[PDB]
Amino acid sequence: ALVIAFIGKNGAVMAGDMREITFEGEKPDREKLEKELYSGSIVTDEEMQKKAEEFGVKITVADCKEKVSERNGVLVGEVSSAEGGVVKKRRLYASAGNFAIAELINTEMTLTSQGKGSNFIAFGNEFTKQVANKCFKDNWTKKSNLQDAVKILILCMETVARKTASVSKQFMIVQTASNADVLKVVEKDRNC
Amino acid sequence: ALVIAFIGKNGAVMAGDMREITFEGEKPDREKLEKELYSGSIVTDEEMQKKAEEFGVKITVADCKEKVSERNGVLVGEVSSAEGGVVKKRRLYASAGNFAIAELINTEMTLTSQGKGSNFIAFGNEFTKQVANKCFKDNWTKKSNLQDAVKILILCMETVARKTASVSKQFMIVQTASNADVLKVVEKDRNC
Repeated sequence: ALVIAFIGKNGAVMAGDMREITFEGEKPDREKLEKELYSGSIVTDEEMQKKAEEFGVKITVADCKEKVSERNGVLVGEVSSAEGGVVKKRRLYASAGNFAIAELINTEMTLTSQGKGSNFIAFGNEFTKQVANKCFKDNWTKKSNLQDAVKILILCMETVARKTASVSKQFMIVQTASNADVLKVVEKDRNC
Repeated sequence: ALVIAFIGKNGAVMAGDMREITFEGEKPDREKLEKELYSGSIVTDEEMQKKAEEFGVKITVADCKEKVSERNGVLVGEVSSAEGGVVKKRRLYASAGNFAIAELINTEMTLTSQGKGSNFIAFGNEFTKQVANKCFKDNWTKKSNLQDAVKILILCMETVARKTASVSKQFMIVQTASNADVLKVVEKDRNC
């Protein structure tokens, strides 16, 4: 689906949809259907289920996976793009000026990026990630601090609330005052 | 593994170990090994791994699954006794005087018990559940309110901290003042 964060001197903003989707049926079919939703081709949920009995899939939903959490002045988000055997997670930590992104298999944690400074990020299905990328330039100028960007995230969250079905229509957003050096959280998660 | 709660007029106490265990290898073997740990036959973790290369299993661990949580004056605990395809959860809600236990498959939530009044409960592997049952009578008299029982849980938590390896040596305990009518939490989880 999608979740997004922004990092700067003032603060950090992380917004995430709460939708998780369960796929049951011919696994070759599942990757045949999965294509179409990821590619972004439908939005209405009635136009979602339509196709499903065309291909053979039963698809339980609940728009309340808590895709971001606020552990201690750092905001954590995470996409469970599971696909089959077990677990395929993919998580971020952010604060004011500090930021990193990690890829999880099951228990195992693998990093992919870090550092300090200023950034805008998202994770998703290919399409959802693209639509956030549209909107962030849309409404973003360096002539903002946090405060505008916080609204930006909502429009973008609406924008793909609007134009898609892989993303829970309810969504949750959290903020930090703190330049917490997010680096530690990852080591604690690894000992865990 | 194990987690335990006590319910009375004053309050509720829920204590849970944080250990989750990952099983990799010949699935027929896994149920062959799983027997022995559940039955309770080992405690030291070096005497844990020993047997594993005897049978062919790689077993990643982390003693920090958050087996209980405090959502709003009600304490929730949950054993993920997964065994294979997907998810086999099993959860409780408790407060001061009110209590219920639900069985989860994946998304789906099934109840098994409810009501109001006074109780002592646990979930686990067969052995761990038994050892808590020992200890609760050990140190329990109706001539207690909460306050003793809160310590009881620790000894029992130590007692199977002690005498077993399926249970994380670190553990977490939470308490409520409130006779919150735990009933609505199950319905909220179902809409979710």
